[PDB]
Amino acid sequence: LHGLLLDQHEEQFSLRVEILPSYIPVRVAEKILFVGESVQMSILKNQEDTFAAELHRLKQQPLFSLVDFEQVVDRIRSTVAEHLWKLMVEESDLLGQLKIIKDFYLLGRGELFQAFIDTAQHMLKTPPTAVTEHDVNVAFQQSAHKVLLDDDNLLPLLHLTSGWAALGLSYKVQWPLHILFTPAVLEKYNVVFKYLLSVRRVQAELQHCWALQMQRKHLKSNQTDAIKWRLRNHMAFLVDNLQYYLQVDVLESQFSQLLHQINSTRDFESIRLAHDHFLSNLLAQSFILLKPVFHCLNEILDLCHSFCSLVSQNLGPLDERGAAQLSILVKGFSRQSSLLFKILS
Amino acid sequence: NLMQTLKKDYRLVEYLQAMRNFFLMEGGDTMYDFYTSIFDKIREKETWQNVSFLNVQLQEAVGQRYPEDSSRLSISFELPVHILDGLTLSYKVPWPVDIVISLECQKIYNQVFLLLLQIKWAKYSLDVLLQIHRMFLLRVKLMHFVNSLHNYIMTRILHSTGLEFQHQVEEAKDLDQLIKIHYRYLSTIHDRCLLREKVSFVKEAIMKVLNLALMFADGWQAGLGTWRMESIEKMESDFKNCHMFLVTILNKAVCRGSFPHLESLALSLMA
Amino acid sequence: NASASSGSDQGPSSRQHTMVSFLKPVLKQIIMAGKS
Amino acid sequence: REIITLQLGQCGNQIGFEFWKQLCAEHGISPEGIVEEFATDRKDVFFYQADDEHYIPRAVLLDLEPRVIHSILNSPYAKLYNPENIYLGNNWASGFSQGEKIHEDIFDIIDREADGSDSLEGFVLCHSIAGGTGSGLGSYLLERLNDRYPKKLVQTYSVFPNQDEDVVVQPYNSLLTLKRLTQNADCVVVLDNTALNRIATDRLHIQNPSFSQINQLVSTIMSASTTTLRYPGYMNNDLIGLIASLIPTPRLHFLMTGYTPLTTDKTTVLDVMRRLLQPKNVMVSTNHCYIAILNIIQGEVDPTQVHKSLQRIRERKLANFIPWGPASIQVALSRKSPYLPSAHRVSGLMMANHTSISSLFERTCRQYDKLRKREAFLEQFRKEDMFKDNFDEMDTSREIVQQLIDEYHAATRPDYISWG
Repeated sequence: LHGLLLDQHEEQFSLRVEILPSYIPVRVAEKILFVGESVQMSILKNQEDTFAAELHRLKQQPLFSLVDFEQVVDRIRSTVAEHLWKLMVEESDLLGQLKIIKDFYLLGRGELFQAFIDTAQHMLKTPPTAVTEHDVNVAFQQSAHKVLLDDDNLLPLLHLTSGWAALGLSYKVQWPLHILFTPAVLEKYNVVFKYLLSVRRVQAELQHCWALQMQRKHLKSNQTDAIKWRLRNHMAFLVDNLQYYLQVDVLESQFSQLLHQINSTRDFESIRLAHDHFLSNLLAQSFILLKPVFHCLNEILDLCHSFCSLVSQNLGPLDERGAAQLSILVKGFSRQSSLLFKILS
Repeated sequence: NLMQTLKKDYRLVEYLQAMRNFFLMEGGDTMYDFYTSIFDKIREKETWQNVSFLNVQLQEAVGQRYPEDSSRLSISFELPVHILDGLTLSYKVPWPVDIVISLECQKIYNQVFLLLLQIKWAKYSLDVLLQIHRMFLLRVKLMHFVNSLHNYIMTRILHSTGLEFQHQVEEAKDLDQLIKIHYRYLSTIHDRCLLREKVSFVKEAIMKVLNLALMFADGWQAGLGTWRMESIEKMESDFKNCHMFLVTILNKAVCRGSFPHLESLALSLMA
Repeated sequence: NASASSGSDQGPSSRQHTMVSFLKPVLKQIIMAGKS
Repeated sequence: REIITLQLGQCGNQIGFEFWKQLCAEHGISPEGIVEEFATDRKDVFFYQADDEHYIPRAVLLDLEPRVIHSILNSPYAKLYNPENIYLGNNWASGFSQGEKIHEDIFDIIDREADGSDSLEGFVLCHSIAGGTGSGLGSYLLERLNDRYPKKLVQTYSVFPNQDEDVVVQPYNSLLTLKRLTQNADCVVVLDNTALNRIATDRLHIQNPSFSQINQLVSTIMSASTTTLRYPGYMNNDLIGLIASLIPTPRLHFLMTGYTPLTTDKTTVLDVMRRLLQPKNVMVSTNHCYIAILNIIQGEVDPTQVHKSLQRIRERKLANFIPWGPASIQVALSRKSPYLPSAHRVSGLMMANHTSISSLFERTCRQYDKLRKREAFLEQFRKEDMFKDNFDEMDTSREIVQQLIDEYHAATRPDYISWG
């Protein structure tokens, strides 16, 4: 009712099964604990003395009846069991905060995580976190400032533990506010974010590497088949593009079912199952769950990056022994695209 | 009770905004009127430390309704250039507001005030200023540098910082936090101005290239040709190489140090 | 601190001096009303 | 980064006018540019933000020998489009020459909008092929922007004129514009007057006022082609990222159009995407094959059925293509807007790279070749002749566009890894 931790000295915290009286069943004890946990995080205060009143009568009667104890516990459950969900869904804006998570965490926003890379490309070198660490968060908030999107936004913080290899984000969701989001869960969340940023960055590189249309063939015939990279850029583009489509269907479907389950059901413990099944499916279905498929895909990405590196430096169409590098890249890409038929298997 | 008493009865927002404007932080036009008189070379004693004269100039330049509690009377301290330190200005604050305006912090305010009047002195001295044409060129190679330093210190650091301090003390609601925020604001102006931490590494470069300006204007007067100055090449080389040292010192900040504050001015346009 | 209407520097301490339990959360509030 | 639309020529200005009006209605904008009281969208890219919620688009409207731009001015939306960026023949050479003298001031107008913008991605031209004043000037301006902005991109919503073949110099004009476009324009989205007119006869009885009504069709295409950018999504959050799929080789950058509910005035995704592939819904008039296909759908789309729909389309095989490119068709999804009617709740569009458009190019080259042998319309007006005594860029254009035709057919061949 009041939520006091350690009402007594011994003999958050959880059940101490060995000392539970036999006649009180384990199931009602589990019912007690969630009620206790709720108050730390209500209209319980409003009808507080009333519930204390029935508990006082249960004190008053001479002999103990489990049937009556259950009724009081259940009455407090109908007003705490679902009334923690009451405080989360309406007073804590659970549904609203999940939107903020996907928008600013799972690359659910276009502006903030595209203009950010555009105005933060320079952090490509290996950093010791001396300067780049500050500069990246500066770039993030500057990116947000371009078009509105300026309300709260204090909490999101980027951190550097290969300039783009480590950009781990941390959001400050407090334990008294939300027990749903946990350290491991935000960590699992973080693994997903780093992965999805990888694919977004490479496909930004390929759209920029589509510069033959922009300038080289643009007013200038130059040489075709004498000086061309075989336009492999576009098969390479297809592989990463379709992987992104893979991410789009998985994320949108899982998020739709998660927020429709949340709207339907009414017990926070079940809501927690819903969410831990959300993230659990996101991992395996996006393949971030460590696998040979993921290792081959990351090798594709590294071979995808090296091709961007080759075409970047050339400037005017010329083969400064570029054919050797291109031969290695084309052969490796064909070899590894063949490994991508393990999925077809 | 504290904040209202110190804002309606013994006005704290006004005492502090005074401490900023038309006083140590911001010169305004009052401090221009005050400063030009003390710069003037006519009827000037060697160090011009006559306290009655200084105080009289301050009361002439009070230029406000409350023309009180400002002395400019503290004994001047007894120098590659003239480089006259001293001139200390102490402002008398009553008891109900003293708690947040400490006699200790007064020193910090005075320290930045001294730098502000050195930089106004340097720019004004090269203003009071104006082979015979080559001197006219060296004037220009010098004014750009000093004016750019003045631009950074006067606006980028002190004005911008003072604006969030003015705004945030409105939100602040505690006698202790109002002290803490004020101490943060002073510890950040005093650091962003190159006046703590490494001194021989940074500060003396600006001081010596200021001293060269001070000699350059002290060894010249308006309206003749026969200066008979053969040191013009020595001063050219001196300013050039000390400038090289200055810009390289600022560029060393890339590896370590306060990059936001330094890499803003390290783009001094070089040549 | 300089305005030591409450010399808490010489008042509460962990070892040299002592502080009553029940009142621990409300210290600085008591001092602030005091400094007035 | 924000997009600036270089609408030029009478026809181009008409279609840009209607497009910006359509996005006014679609977005929360009133005819005075004011944020609508009744009003979740990325209005950054297309609409500049004033302080008092004047959402003024980054439209650069170019007039030459103005007649319809006065009508554009005396409109309710004149306050909506006020960057104050208007600066005052039927021959391509005449338009090019008239553009050359004023090129600096119109380019300063380009500069200013680039400057007001935080940053700049693309120049979207509501160009008119063989548009008298529109052509020539658009080709010259296309030649300029790219030199001045080598990193930046130019898209062209070219309304290729086919009217069953009045202007007698159409093939010459279109030939020169296609040389400049094939070599100097980055992306091109091709539209056809006969295709849209035939659709007009199909959906409605309108025959005589073809131009006025067909404007609406063009506007719907132009808006839906950008809706994925104008509204947030998980993928294709930038024009450039979208364009990369659609154009697999630089030369072959002309894009075919389509729409499921041509009569847009519930239908599952399986139904809607296939209608695009239907020749009727297509809006354009030896083996032949697509190079790559893309579809954007806006409405109440179930998510789990879209991948199954792609599989189902693979089974029906309604779209036949065996190009050199490996690009497979893809189902992309966008946000249908509120405040406007939701009739045909689900509605989709296709952008594709198809070899058939080589035929339409070859038709105007055929007309040009016949006209060239006759020399019946050399024009030979002193403007034409002093501008072009040699008459040889028409031959240069002929060889360049012939390279384009051969490149299309080589893309049809199995061995585009070699010569195009």
